[PDB]
Amino acid sequence: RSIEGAVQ
Amino acid sequence: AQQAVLRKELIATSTNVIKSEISLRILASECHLTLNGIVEAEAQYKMGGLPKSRLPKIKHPMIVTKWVDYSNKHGFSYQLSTEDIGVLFNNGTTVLRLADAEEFWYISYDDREGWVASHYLLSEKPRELSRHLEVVDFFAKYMKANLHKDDVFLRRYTRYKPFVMFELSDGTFQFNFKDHHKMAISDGGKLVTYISPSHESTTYPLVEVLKYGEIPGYPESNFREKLTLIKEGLKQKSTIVTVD
Repeated sequence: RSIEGAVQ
Repeated sequence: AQQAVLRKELIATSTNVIKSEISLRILASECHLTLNGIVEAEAQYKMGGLPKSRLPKIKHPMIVTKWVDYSNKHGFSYQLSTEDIGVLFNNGTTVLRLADAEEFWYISYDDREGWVASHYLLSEKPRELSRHLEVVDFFAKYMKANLHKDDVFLRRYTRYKPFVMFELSDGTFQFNFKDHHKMAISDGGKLVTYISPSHESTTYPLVEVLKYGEIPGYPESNFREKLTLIKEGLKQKSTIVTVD
């Protein structure tokens, strides 16, 4: 569910 | 000897501005990839023997459905192929509304790691963010007019005259051209998703389209031209390693 294409 | 010349330079305007160089460095190194993935495909058509044997993957990438620009009262805004709504504020920060809309990501940009996000709920939303959602709340009303996996957002855009370029977080590039022919590059410059003015999406391996000499089905596309516009499109965007 984390968003691909950037860092958390 | 063919008497022809290079196309005029690609002048841009109203790109979203960003300070985090490293973020630019990623985009620059990412643009070059999908570009090298295309040069590698053009080489498959030119002298590739049995170029269509080992099948290439097939999957419909994400894309932008309806989009708008704004200068003062609000920022640039857009909507994706998941009924998701994004708002690239004038400062550079983004707020993204998910498909099921219980929640929303808030994205910033930092020089060290690049783009960075944080999960919140509309119900457990904070104070300082609420005023940013007032802005989103309006785009929601506007966009509403209309005449899982790892999520995705818009990193950078660039308004050229002949078209408008979208660089996505999943490594997918999109282009809305002048004559309303809309296309997209995904999977690292290997797949082609042409969406005609008639909003119909169909994906194709690039080596399959090259042999054809045009877009499949649609002859009024003038494909061989647009491809060239993509190339120099990425070429210019890949040289931007800094702010100056």
